Amino acid sequence: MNPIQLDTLLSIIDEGSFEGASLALSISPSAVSQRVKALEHHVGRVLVSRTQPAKATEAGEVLVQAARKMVLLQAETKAQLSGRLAEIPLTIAINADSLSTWFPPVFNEVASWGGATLTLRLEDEAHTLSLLRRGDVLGAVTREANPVAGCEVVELGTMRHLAIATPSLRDAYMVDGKLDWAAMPVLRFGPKDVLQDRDLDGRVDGPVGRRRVSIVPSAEGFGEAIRRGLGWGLLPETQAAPMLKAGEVILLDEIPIDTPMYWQRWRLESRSLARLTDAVVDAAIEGLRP
Amino acid sequence: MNPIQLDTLLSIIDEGSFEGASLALSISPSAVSQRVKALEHHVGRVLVSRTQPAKATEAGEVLVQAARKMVLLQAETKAQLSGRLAEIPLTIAINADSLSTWFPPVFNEVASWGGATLTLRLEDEAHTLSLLRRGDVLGAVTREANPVAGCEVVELGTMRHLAIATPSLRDAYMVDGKLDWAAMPVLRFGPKDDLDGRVDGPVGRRRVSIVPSAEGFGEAIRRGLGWGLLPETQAAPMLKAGEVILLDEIPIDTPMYWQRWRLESRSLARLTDAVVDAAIEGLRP
Ligand SMILES: NC(=[NH2+])NCCC[C@H](N)C(=O)O
Repeated sequence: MNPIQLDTLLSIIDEGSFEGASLALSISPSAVSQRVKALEHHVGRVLVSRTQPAKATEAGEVLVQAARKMVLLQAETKAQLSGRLAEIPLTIAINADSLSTWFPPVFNEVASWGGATLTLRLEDEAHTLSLLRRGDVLGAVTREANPVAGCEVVELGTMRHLAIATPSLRDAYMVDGKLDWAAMPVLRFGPKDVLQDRDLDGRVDGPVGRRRVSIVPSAEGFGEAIRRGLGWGLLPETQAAPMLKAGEVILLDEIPIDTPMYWQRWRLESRSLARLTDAVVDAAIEGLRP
Repeated sequence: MNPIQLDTLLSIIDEGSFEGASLALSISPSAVSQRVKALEHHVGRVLVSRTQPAKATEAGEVLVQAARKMVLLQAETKAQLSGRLAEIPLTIAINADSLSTWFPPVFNEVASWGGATLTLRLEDEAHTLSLLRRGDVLGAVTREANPVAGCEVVELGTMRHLAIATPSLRDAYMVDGKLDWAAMPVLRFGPKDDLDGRVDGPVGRRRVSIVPSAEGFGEAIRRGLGWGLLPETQAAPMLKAGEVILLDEIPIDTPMYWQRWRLESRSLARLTDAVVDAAIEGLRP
C-alpha cells in the first residue's frame, strides 16, 4: 500500500477534515480525495467518512494505526542512520609505498573532524581498483588512470623508485669495473612483487640465471634490509633520501622507474568524502613529484 | 527518505543483482541505478556493492534492516484487513545451549497462534549480531548486552554452566591428591568455542574431542570421553543419577539477552513475550 496515501488518511484524522489535511499537507482538497479514493479502491473497503469531524471506519482505523507505526519507524531510522554514519569508518584501498611516504599527513585532517575513523586496506596498484569497483572502499589510490564506472579520477603525481644498495655490497660485486647484477642479492617485498620481477629490464640482456632473494613483507623492514646490506632493491626515493644523505646507501643506477598515481573515489555529494579527497591530493602534492 | 528507493535497494539484495531488481520490479535497469544513486547521495555513502551477489555496505545494512521492518509492518496490516490469521515467518538466531534447555516452550506458544512459522538459525555469537544488523533475523538470543543498531534489548536471565565429569574419569587424572586439569580430555562444541582460575602456569597441549550437537556434547561427558562445561539444566539428571560429579563448586554464569528489531510489530511483541516467559521459567535471575 502506498505510504503517502496512508499519511493522507492519517492527516485527515489528526486534523479532523479533508480541508484540514489539505492545508496541513499543502495539497489541494482534490488531491486528498484522489488519494483516499485510490487507497479505498486498493483495499476494497470504505476507510473514512466524508463528514466532519472525520471518523475512521473499522477498516480505516486499522490503516490509521498502521500509518502511525510507519511514521514512528521512519523517524527512528533517520536518527539511527545519523548515529551509525558517525561510527562507520571510511574505507580506502591503498598501496604500501604511498602509506609509508606521503600519506600519513592525511591522518591529521581526519583527526580534526571529531570522531571520524579510517579503514585502510593494503593492496598493490592493480588489486586496488577492484576494491573500488565492487564498493568495498569509498576511495582508492591506484596506478590506473582510466575512471572505473561510477567514480571520478584525480591525478596525484608520480612515484619514483631508485635502485639502491650499500657501498660495500656494490663493491663486492664489481669485477673488471662492471657490476654483476645477476649475482647481487636483491630484496623482494612479497612473494608477489611486480617490481622485483621486472627489476633487471634494461640492466641485463639475455636470460637470467637464478637470483639470491630475501623477502621482507613490510615497507620499512624492506628498506632496513637494503639499508643493512642484505641485498639491493627498488626503493621509493622518499625512503632512500635519508639513507643516501647519511651515506648508508648509494645509487647503483641513474635510471629511475616512474609510476604515475591517481585518486579514484565514488561520485557522491558527501562533504566528508570531499574533505578526504582534498587531504589526499594535498598530501600527494607535498610528497610526490609534479 | 524516499520509500520507493528503499524498496529498490532491498530488491537488489533479495534478487542478488541490479538486473534482478530490474526484472522483479518491472523498471528499466537505468531506473534501478538512478534510484540507488539518489539514495546514496542522501546518505553520503555507497549502500550496495556493484558486484553479484549484491551485498549491502556497512551503511547500507542500516537501510536494508529498515526496509525489512517496513515489509513486516505491511504484512501485519494486510493480515488485519484480511480477517484471517497472519501466517508471518519469524526468523531467529539462537545459540545451541539456549535451544537445548529453556527455549523449546516457545514452540507451544508459536504453534497456538494459528499460522506463523519459525526459522531458527544456530549461529555463533559474532555472526548472530551481523544477521541482526543486516536484517537477516528479526530477533536473537545472545550473550551480547549492547544493542545492535536498530534493535532493543531485553534481559532474559543468567545461564549457569557446571564443570562436570564422570567419577572414573576424574579419578583417572588424580595425581598425588590433585587433579591434572591440563591432561584431562575435554569436550568442545566446535573448533571455535576454560581453565582460567583452574590452572596457574602455562598450559600444555590439551586432548580435545569435538561434538557439534548439544546433546552429543552432553552424552560424551556422561560417557567419560572428557570433562566439559555443561548447562546446569542438562547436567542435573546426570548428577542425580550419579553418572557425573562436580569437578568444581564454582559455576560459570553467563547473562543472556533477547535482541529484537525496534518496531511496533504485534508478531514481534508476541514472540518476545513467549521468549521472555520461557526464560523466566528456565533461567536464573
Ligand atoms: N621491490 C619493491 N620495492 N617492491 C615494492 C612493492 C610495493 C608495492 N608496489 C606497494 O606500494 O604496495
